[PDB]
Amino acid sequence: GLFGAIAGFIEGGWQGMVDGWYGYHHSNDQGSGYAADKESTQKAIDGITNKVNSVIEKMNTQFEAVGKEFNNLERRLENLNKKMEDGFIDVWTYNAELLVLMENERTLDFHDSNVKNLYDKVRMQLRDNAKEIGNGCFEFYHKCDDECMNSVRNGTYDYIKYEEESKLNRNE
Amino acid sequence: GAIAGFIEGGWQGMVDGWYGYHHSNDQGSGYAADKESTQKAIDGITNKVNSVIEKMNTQFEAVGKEFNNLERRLENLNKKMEDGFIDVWTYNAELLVLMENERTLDFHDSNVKNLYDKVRMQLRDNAKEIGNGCFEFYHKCDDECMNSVRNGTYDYIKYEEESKLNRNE
Amino acid sequence: FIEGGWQGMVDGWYGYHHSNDQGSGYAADKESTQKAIDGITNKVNSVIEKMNTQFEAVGKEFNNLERRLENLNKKMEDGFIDVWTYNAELLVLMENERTLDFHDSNVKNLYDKVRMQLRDNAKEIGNGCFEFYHKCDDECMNSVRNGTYDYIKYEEESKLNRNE
Amino acid sequence: SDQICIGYHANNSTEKVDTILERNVTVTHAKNILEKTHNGKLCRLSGIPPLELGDCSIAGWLLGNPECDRLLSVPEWSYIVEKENPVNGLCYPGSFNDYEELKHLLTSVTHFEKVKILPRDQWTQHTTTGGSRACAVSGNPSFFRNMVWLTKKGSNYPIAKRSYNNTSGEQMLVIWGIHHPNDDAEQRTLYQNVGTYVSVGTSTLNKRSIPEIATRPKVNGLGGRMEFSWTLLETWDVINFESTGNLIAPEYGFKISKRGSSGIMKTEKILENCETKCQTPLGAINTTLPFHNIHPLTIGECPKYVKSDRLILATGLRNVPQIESR
Amino acid sequence: SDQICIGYHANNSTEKVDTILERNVTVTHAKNILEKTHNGKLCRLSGIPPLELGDCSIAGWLLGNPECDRLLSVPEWSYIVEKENPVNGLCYPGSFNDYEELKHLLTSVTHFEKVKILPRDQWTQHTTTGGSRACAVSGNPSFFRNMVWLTKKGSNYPIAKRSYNNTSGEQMLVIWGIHHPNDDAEQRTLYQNVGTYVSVGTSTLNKRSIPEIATRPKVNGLGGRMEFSWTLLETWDVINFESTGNLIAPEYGFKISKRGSSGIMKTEKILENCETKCQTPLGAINTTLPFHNIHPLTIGECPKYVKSDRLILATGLRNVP
Amino acid sequence: QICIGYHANNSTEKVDTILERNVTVTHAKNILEKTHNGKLCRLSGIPPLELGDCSIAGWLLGNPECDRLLSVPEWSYIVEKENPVNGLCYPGSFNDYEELKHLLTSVTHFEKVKILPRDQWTQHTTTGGSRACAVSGNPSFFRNMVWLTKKGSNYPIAKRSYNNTSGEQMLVIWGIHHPNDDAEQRTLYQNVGTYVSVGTSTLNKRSIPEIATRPKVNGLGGRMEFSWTLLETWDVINFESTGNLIAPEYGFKISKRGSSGIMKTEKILENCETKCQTPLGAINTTLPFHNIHPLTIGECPKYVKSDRLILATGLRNVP
Ligand SMILES: *[C@@H]1O[C@H](CO)[C@@H](O)[C@H](O)[C@H]1NC(C)=O
Ligand SMILES: *[C@@H]1O[C@H](CO)[C@@H](O)[C@H](O)[C@H]1NC(C)=O
Ligand SMILES: *[C@@H]1O[C@H](CO)[C@@H](O)[C@H](O)[C@H]1NC(C)=O
Ligand SMILES: *[C@@H]1O[C@H](CO)[C@@H](O)[C@H](O)[C@H]1NC(C)=O
Ligand SMILES: *[C@@H]1O[C@H](CO)[C@@H](O)[C@H](O)[C@H]1NC(C)=O
Ligand SMILES: *[C@@H]1O[C@H](CO)[C@@H](O)[C@H](O)[C@H]1NC(C)=O
Ligand SMILES: *[C@@H]1O[C@H](CO)[C@@H](O)[C@H](O)[C@H]1NC(C)=O
Ligand SMILES: *[C@@H]1O[C@H](CO)[C@@H](O)[C@H](O)[C@H]1NC(C)=O
Ligand SMILES: *[C@@H]1O[C@H](CO)[C@@H](O)[C@H](O)[C@H]1NC(C)=O
Ligand SMILES: *[C@@H]1O[C@H](CO)[C@@H](O)[C@H](O)[C@H]1NC(C)=O
Ligand SMILES: *[C@H]1O[C@H](CO)[C@@H](O)[C@H](O)[C@H]1NC(C)=O
Repeated sequence: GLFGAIAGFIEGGWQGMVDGWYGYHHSNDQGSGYAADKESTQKAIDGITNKVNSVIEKMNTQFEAVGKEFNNLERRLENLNKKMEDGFIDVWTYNAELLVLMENERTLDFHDSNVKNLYDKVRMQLRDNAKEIGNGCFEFYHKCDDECMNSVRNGTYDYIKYEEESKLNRNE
Repeated sequence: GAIAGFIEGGWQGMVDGWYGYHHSNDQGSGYAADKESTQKAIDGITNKVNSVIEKMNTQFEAVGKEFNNLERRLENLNKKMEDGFIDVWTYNAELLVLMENERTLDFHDSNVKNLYDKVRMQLRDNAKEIGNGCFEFYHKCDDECMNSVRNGTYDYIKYEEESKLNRNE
Repeated sequence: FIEGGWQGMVDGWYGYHHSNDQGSGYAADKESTQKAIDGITNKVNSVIEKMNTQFEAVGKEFNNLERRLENLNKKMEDGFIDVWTYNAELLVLMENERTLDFHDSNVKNLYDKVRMQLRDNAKEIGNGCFEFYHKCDDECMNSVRNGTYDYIKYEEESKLNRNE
Repeated sequence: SDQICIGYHANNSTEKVDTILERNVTVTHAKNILEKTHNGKLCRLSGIPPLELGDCSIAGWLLGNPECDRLLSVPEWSYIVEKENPVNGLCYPGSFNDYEELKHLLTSVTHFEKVKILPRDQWTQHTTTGGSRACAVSGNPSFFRNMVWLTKKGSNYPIAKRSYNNTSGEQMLVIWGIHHPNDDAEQRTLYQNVGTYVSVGTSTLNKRSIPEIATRPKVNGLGGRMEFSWTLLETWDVINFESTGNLIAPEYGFKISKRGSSGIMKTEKILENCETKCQTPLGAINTTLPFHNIHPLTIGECPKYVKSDRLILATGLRNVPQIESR
Repeated sequence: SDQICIGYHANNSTEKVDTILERNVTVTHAKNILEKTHNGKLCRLSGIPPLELGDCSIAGWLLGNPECDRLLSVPEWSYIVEKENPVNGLCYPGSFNDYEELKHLLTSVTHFEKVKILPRDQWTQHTTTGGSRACAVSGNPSFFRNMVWLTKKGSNYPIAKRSYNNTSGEQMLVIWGIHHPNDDAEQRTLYQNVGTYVSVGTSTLNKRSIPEIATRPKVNGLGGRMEFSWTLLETWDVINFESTGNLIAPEYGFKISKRGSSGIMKTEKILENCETKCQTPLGAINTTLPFHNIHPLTIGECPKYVKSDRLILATGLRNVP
Repeated sequence: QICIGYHANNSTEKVDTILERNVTVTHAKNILEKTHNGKLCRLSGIPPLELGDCSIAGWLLGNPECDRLLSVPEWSYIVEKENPVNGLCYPGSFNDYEELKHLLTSVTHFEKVKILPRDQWTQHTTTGGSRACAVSGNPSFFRNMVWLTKKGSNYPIAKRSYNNTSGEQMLVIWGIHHPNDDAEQRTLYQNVGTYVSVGTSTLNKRSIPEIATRPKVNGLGGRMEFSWTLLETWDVINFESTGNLIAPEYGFKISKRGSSGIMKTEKILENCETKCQTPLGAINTTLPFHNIHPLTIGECPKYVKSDRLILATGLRNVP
């Protein structure tokens, strides 16, 4: 807006990044826009897809036909059978609930760390050439157009190139 | 003098909460909890504990059953069932606890690490990162300023100036 | 750590590679490796300390007039197998996820254990290595490995080399 | 003043999940793994329609209660649908030995062929027309269609003696009964002798029943009782009947004509024109999810029933959007 | 020379937990989730006290064994407490058909009302005073209080024929027996005829028993046996007895007067004045925890029994001074 | 320069995780036992009771074709064929048979005691037998049973008891012969409308022969319905019969107790040892799961329906 770009991983999510799950927002003379990290997003989608299939590759092979019938002289037997059917439902119901609960905890942390990695993947490859703002964004000490923007996104950023004037701008 | 951070160990002297700060200035020294960080955890952990306890439970069930001397297979059947469930519950319980304790302790380690980075990021060049989980200021900071670093309203642009002059020797 | 593993480090699990005038070589962190081996050994024993105490003798026999009873028994034996089989599979799956992350974080810690104790005396390359701004021989190398590194010592000339 | 920023996706998802640490957490995406809906309709399983008994019960059907004449011939079945308390069972009051073991036998069989094994025309020394008002077909005393009530022919009940080699090439259910009269007068009226027996022999079966003549409450306006029994005659095995009175003999057996996977489900729903791999008393389940909470008594390839109201896996990010117009 | 430090809480907690990776790890706080203690006392469940049989057994009680006369009338019950091998069951030796099915029937019922359905005064063609030394009430031959031993009245046992329409408005347990004498002499002494029967009819029940007269070892000093049977007479249904000898007929039925949730637990503990939602043979459990390890054979709303000695969740920090 | 890295090797071994599949790791621990020795073995030192073609009923009745089992030592568990050939040579049934069979999944040794010697039925012929129980061409009968029949036109009441003074609990078996017709019933026992009563302190049976025509099994139409009981120590068992009694000569004192089971297999015993036996072979393992065979006997890992369970112990192998 209307309020000055800048939301990073810290501060929140971006509705404007319809592209993928994790990604970059940029700001230069040419303009501003959102862009997903295809690599980071994919590794996650795969991870999460697998997580979901893991829970769903299960047992399942029936037919089983659960209904059973008993005399009025076989109440202990009926009851036995009832405790069994109940016992299994109790187990499956508890494991399921807790499984879901633990795997949701893990999933969200998984996302938080993927995004943090994307941050450090950049931080490490820029260093003194850029100021770490602290909102999950980097202010450049030099200039960087779309040619250079690709380089920082897909990890081919030339630090030795912009090494020079980054220093001169930094020292005031 | 002082200094134990997250690295190095715990502070008995912080009876206040779970995670927090120790400070050292001209006025003095003291411990102080991060109410925000501690709470988020207490809540998390309380929930963890309730999750494990919201369960099944609704009996009456009355487990004892009785059988003839001509119903030994039936008795035995029933025994294998009661045993089978106990084996399942007992194993799941033990392992559940085991995995959730692993997770809890890591949870605490990362909360404290966050509290560290929450500060580090908001101070930067104004302070020297000692490496024991403490920051030595390159400038000066009294209790007014101490509140600001704790509750995240620290003025970096303020002490920006003399931090530099002290740093360069 | 970034970039990959080292076959040349037959020594332990996590460790250091160094490069100075004397030479180059690999060296494990006995401390970091051990804490892990112990952890992982425990993980494996935790899963294996179980139930187990039979005799149980699972085979049971029934009339042609006790088919419901036979079937009951079959659904029980099947039910338990279904439970154990599912829990086992998922247990293994979750604990492997955890183990690999465990390794990644141990190695990351070893990185930060160094980074924090060196700071301006060294340039963080970004591939998980530190280029020194000063010089460091095997005497000094021990110090950085086992955490007794003298920052206040090499503090001086690190600065002069850094500023151009 | 040039800038790069690293962030994550958000959307207008309203969907909440729980975690071990946190509750009602809004996320961008979620996968429900708990099947909650059914179609409301009673359906065919693996193409086959189920055997739908209406008001009849298995005993009514296999004995050939008159009110069950619509089931004198019925095709292959997926599973059996029975009412919880069917109206037409034993028209003539009695009991059925090992009834539930029989009922369980039909949760694997999926088709009978009813073979006439002991035609009634060949009891030429006995009256076979016996019947009663409890089994009345429009006002007139009748009896179970598949059974024969032997009684004295003009002041004599000679020993009744017939066998049957199961040459049908498949295994065969044979049923029979013994009549337990209400008093000695009735026992003579019908069978002339007193102290009578019904023996049945196969290679493995050996029963011998004596009528228990006792006074007892009128069920369906009758005091007598008929206690039915059954057996599986194996292929090429023979079954012998021998009786000096009180035999309710079969005219038909039931060759177990198709095998497979069925069950009995108790419901008052009528069959409809739909398909499933999983049927429940409330309706059928179309799902790929691992759990359902619809109804424990399923038949077919079903998800694991659980007693849970919600199981939702987070797949997406923690949905924490941008303050618009940002 | 001014400093800020970020750290965590420690205390004098000694409490250890285990994790997948680590063992005996001291933590600042922990929540035990495994209930280990019981009060030691046998208690009332949901306010009601349980039916406490002492040395009697269900068969002793329902037949009305004389040594069980303290149970001729007993109020509503939470659950049933029985000894593992009760002394007073079938005073007159015999058996009880479908006994465990009957016992199981009382793990849902919680009160009887004993209704006099066939008063003995109305067997006016038979002697009803039969009894024996095995059921002796202080030296004198007696018999099961709720049963009647029909025998010949002066050289005759006419057909014994009585019915009973269950008009009690609730479902009713009726029990009866057949006497299996030791030899033909005894069978005549008592019932005149030989080759006798006892038939019992309801709308759904149809039994007919013949006495098996055989020589056999003396149990309680007796060679005869009495085989008892039972049935649930449904409301408004009738039960007919017909016998030409060997009938042990009921005087009473047992209207199932209260329904609900009970069980039978085998223990020698006596009831005491306390309360629970969960009772075990060793004592009762007051707990909110999900697991216990006290005893598998509980009755009530109980945590899941496990075979474990400790389950402790870390809630606190790793306690490291 | 200093660099921080991790171990790699030429490991090929793959594991799966919740997030990832077929991930190569440096080290892994299989926790799923997959192998057995192929051999049928002794459990806790003891060898199992190995019936060959005989069945428990053949053995305890003393079917002639089972004469190799007239005396057999203590046993770990019982090995029986799935459909043993020699059971009831003379066709019939065995009341509460599976309950009896189950009784031998806790007992581990019998001693066969002669409780009612046949020499003492001196008012009856004891030599009765048939071609269904033929020992090389000649009609015989179950070795441990005695077929009482009339001695020259008379079957006086047959009346014998036995106080169990063996000091241990004792299995006693008996039968009632159900002839094919009235002619046979008289040929053998004279009288018609007969009984066999058996009394102990807790047992009270009385059986009448059901004389009916029926299909020939083993070329015979008669049937013999066997029953059994545990005579408790110092208790007495009374037999009384006016015809149709198949009386025991022997009882079976339950001589050793413990832990056995019955496993159905055609494998022969061999000279090896285990704490866990299955129909395919035995299991030597410390792992918690196996997938060999559900029907084990002994202290075994939990059977699972799984093809692989492998815990990663090592690093992600990325060389
Ligand atoms: C932050 O909030 C106020 C600032 O007005 C201060 O009084 C308080 O002590 C601070 N809290 C913490 C935990 O530092
Ligand atoms: C907002 O959500 C609605 C449904 O709740 C959906 O139809 C719509 O596509 C969403 N908006 C955007 C921009 O995706
Ligand atoms: C979460 O939401 C549901 C309804 O959507 C509500 O009933 C429940 O009380 C909430 N739970 C918590 C822990 O706030
Ligand atoms: C029944 O018939 C088959 C051939 O159909 C024959 O082999 C057999 O002898 C007969 N069985 C009996 C028991 O008579
Ligand atoms: C089941 O669901 C699938 C969803 O892909 C649908 O296409 C199919 O028609 C459904 N079957 C029935 C009977 O509704
Ligand atoms: C140890 O801790 C407890 C509080 O949990 C306290 O009561 C006790 O006095 C403490 N002792 C010391 C020396 O701090
Ligand atoms: C844990 O502590 C207990 C003492 O309570 C001891 O018996 C056990 O061996 C300990 N285990 C370890 C790994 O220290
Ligand atoms: C029993 O009594 C009721 C009336 O009190 C009557 O309706 C019913 O017909 C009687 N039942 C029988 C089985 O006679
Ligand atoms: C069995 O033997 C002993 C004699 O040694 C005797 O005391 C006991 O009473 C006998 N029991 C019976 C039932 O005969
Ligand atoms: C199992 O195998 C190991 C050697 O691999 C051996 O030491 C152990 O004694 C074996 N046990 C048996 C019962 O064969
Ligand atoms: C694989 O590692 C082995 C260690 O067993 C080592 O000897 C060898 O160098 C490796 N393979 C190759 C081709 O280097």
